[PDB]
Amino acid sequence: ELRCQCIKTYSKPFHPKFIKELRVIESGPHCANTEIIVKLSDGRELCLDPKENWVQRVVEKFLKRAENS
Repeated sequence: ELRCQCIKTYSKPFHPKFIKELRVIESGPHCANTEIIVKLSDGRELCLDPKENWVQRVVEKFLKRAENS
């Protein structure tokens, strides 16, 4: 069981295209709260907090449209 990889998420907002890899983690017994995860192209790793409207909007601005997943 892998608990939330980020005890403290990103509260400050930031532009999404900088993120080179935006992958979110689902919730379960390991962690009831959902946790987002991104990897800035500069070589940084910051988990986002879905409590804000910018983190959920940033995820849609990056994962917008539906392809096949």
